[PDB]
Formats: sequence, C-alpha cells, structure tokens
Amino acid sequence: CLLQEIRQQLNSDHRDKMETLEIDRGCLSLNLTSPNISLKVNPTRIPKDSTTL
Amino acid sequence: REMESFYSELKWQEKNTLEEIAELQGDIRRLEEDLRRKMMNLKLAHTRLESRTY
Repeated sequence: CLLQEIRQQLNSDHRDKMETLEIDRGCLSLNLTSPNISLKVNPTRIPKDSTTL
Repeated sequence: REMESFYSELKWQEKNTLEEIAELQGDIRRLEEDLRRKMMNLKLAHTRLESRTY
C-alpha cells in the first residue's frame, strides 16, 4: 500500500514537470513579429501562490 | 557697389539654411519609425510576461 501511494504522487510530479516543460518551451518559441503578442493588463502583477525556489 | 555685395551674401546664406532644414526633416522622420520599433518591443515584453501565468 505504501508503494502504491508513492507511485501515484510521483506520477503527479511527472505530469507537473512536463507541463512546465511545454509552457517554457512555448515561451522560447515566441519571438518578434508574432500574431498574439499584445499589451497585457498589469503584467507587473504578482501571482497568488508565489512559491520560492 | 555696396548694394550688390549685400545681395550676394544674403543669397548664399539662404542656400545654406535650405540644405540644413532638409537634413533635419529626414532625421526627424527616422526617429519616428524608431519609436514605432520601441512600441513593438514593449508588446513583445508584455506578452512574454503574460506567458508565465499558466
């Protein structure tokens, strides 16, 4: 049973990190002369969780 | 005699001023498109800021 719970939580972590991978690599893809680039509302805002390093 | 001297000097001076003005106009136009480039850069910056939200 303990190993089962270990497995499920590690799977959750894996999905989290791969989502982060995709988001960051799309950010890298974005470059000049883009269709969806625009002025954003309070881009200076701070997130509501703000986890540290 | 002194009439003619005055006249020639003034003509040369106005020629000089003409060329200076033309150069100034070109320069101002250039700075204007430079400004447009800065606004496009700001668009890029805000979009990159937004992208980290998700």
